Amino acid sequence: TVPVKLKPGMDGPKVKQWPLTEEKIKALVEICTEMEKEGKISKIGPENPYNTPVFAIKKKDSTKWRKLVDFRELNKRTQDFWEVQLGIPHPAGLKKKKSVTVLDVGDAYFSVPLDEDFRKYTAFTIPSINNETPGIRYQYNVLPQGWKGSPAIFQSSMTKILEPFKKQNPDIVIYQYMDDLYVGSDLEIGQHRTKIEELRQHLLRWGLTYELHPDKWTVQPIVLPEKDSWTVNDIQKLVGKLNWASQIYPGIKVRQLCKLALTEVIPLTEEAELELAENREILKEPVHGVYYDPSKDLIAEIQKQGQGQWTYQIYQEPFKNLKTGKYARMHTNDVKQLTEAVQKITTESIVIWGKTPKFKLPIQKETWETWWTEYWQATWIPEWEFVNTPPLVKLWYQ
Amino acid sequence: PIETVPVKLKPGMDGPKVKQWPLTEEKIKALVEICTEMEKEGKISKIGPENPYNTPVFAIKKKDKWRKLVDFRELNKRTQDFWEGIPHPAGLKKKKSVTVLDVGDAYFSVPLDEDFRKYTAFTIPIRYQYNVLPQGWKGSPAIFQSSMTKILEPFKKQNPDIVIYQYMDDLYVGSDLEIGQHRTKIEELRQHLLRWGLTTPDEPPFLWMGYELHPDKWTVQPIVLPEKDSWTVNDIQKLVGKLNWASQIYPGIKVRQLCKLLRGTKALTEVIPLTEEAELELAENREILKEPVHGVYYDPSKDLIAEIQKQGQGQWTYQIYQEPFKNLKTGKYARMRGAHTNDVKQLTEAVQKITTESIVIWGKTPKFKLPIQKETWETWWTEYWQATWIPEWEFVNTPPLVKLWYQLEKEPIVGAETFYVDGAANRETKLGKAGYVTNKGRQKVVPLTNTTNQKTELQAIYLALQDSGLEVNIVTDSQYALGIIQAQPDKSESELVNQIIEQLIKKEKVYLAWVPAHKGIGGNEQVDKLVS
Repeated sequence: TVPVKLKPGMDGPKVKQWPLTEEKIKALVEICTEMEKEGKISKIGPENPYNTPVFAIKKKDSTKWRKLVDFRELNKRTQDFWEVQLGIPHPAGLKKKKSVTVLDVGDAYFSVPLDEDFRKYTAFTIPSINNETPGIRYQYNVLPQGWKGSPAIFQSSMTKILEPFKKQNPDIVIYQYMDDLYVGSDLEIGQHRTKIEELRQHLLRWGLTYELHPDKWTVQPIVLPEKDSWTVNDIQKLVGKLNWASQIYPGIKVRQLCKLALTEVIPLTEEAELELAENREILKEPVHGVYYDPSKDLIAEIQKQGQGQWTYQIYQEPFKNLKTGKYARMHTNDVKQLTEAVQKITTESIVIWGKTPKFKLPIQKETWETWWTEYWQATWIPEWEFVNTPPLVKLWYQ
Repeated sequence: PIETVPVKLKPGMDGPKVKQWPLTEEKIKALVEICTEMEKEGKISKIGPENPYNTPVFAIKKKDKWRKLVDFRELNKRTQDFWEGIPHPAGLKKKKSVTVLDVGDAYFSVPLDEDFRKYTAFTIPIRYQYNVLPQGWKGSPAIFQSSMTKILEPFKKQNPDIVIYQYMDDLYVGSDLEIGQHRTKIEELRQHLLRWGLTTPDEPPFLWMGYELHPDKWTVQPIVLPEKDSWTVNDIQKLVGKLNWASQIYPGIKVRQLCKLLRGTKALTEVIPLTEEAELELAENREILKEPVHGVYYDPSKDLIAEIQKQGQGQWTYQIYQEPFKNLKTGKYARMRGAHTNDVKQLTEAVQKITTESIVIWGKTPKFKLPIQKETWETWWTEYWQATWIPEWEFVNTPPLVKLWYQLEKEPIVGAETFYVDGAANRETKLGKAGYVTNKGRQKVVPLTNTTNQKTELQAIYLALQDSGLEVNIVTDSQYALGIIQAQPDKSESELVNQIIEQLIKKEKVYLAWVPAHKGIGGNEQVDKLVS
């Protein structure tokens, strides 16, 4: 074992658990008791005041629940223990692969136990309906899944197992995150899927255990209407949109356009025509003067388009965005759409810059806290803050 | 013979120590009499004089005769934190045989940490020491509950059929077995309880956690307080707890001021003054608290069916049931922001609250019977900017109903007198004026008091809306006014906003658009010179 530490003057997380559904608790009891039967967790009394929430989910179509522990507070508190071990360099080639397959490797941590003095911090309670029984509180004896240090301890151990693989097929890029293994290969999908099987066999041989396509990923530009005969309202709306665009693309001039009924058309003036066309060309080009500063976290802002479509902006500072894209799925449920959208944003973010950004969700916090776990299939959990202001950005983007 | 749960202090603390304000001999005799028998019971031991701490003891009649009490107010400030909802009557399944057993002061049966006993001395102005849980330590309930769980686990294991609850001193045991059988099984339970040193002292009604259990119904024993011109302070520290507990049973209880008046105060010699305002609030709260609740036992084989009704202006109902005319639980909901809202959004928030409460109580989300028409809900959910969901539900027809009063058009209207508005405000003397500019040029600038920028932006729209016909177009340079208006609200603290709402109700085709500020767009230039 190796020591585990906290940022000085930081206490263990004390975050109360939100209520759970009857089937969820019924299955969670089975999972947790089976775990204790195999020595994975040990029950505790009231001397441990810490607690982190739990919720059992279903990752895939397989009919078997699996539990998640929101270690957002524990990861934040134990952020210092990451600085002792940095994964340098992060693979920049995954961004270019033709196929990246995500293989769950959470089960690896079950064999490497934790440093004892930190066991107390990983505690959770599986609450009972109507608060009849007080609630069985356990502690993690083996390493957690979502804990920041969970792969940090296993990094050296695992990379030993990967040594043959990186030895014999360099073009594969294998990169890991809190629970997941991303394997990339810019090959034909036929043999990409072939080496996926061999990697699975290699992993299980030494005791461990939609498709994702970065190349097809594209940056959606912003377009401007060009109706054959616009009317006075159209120019007003177009100007109102464009003057916002200067905060992104500085090379924008509209002084001709604003040169000025709204039942009729107003034919555009020629100098306005040329200037506007020049601006249209400028807008339809790759964003400029933007890069990544790894010293600051990343912000993901989602805005709803209200017809079974969504748009998002991924930025590190305001008015300067790294990745822009839309999420669409054609009358269905609504919370499911954000949850799928949040998951797809975070998968892309993990691939491209290797960390989950902070979300600014378009939903009341009360609403999210009830039905976010119903439709989440992912081991990780991103930090989110809630937005209660409708801007013009939603109309601006699409 | 029962394992002691380890307990430690909060870090960087070496208390407690408070000089007990010396008592008098008549009561001291009572303290001695209690102490001798308490010791011979192996409960409290006369420590060695090397222990340096002390805490006060008072004598209470236990009625409104010199019952022992030790004030652990300063002791609680150093204890390590421990894990600390309430079981609602609505969540008790039917059980044809029911009994409620009370533990005979079981806190005097679960040992306290022998290593922590140094911090709970007991002087009679003869230092003593607790070895079992204190009778008033806020840390005691947690360890008591834990010990009860650990001792009950085997008996529960060997009997899966029975269901056993325990909150403070009651052991709600229920089973479907016959009474002739159930008494024998409960006798087994009592003997097993005695095995671990617990003592059990020694009927259509049953009093369980303050809920009166009945053959097919449940109710709350009416909860009332002692009344006096001035109340004993320590009892006030009790009555706050009783009111707190009643808050879960019956809403509309706030004692925050009463709690502050206690918390600031730390003495008993002076007769503690009580405010008239908070006292009257307590009295009026109690008057409302005179209401007998009801309900019936939940049967999981039948689905919950809730229903919300719109009383008026931010008052709703929370009727929950599984059969007609048998309320499982009834509640009411009111506005939370109190500033800007709309009825459909209020309905969504009410559904959210009901779902949260239902998952808490029974665990399965219900089938709401909302009143709103489906077309209206679909339109609002497809057009509103944020994300909202309602679980499976059906409309129910009632004379009052919820609808969006008005809509803001999505296409500027042919012939409609497009009306331009603008607004600005100053700071030294609130010298900002408002008005509107129109296609034909009609306008009016009427001086305004308490001129505020957001206020002015609002005022610009209303000035034009008052002198506008049916079909209107309004171009505003405020994103804020547009945002407030286009949220389709129905209640706001502003009679200005409400006046706009009542005005816009009359209009038939109203269309709003926005412009950038401090730019020449061929409109407001007529009164661009308004302020500068």
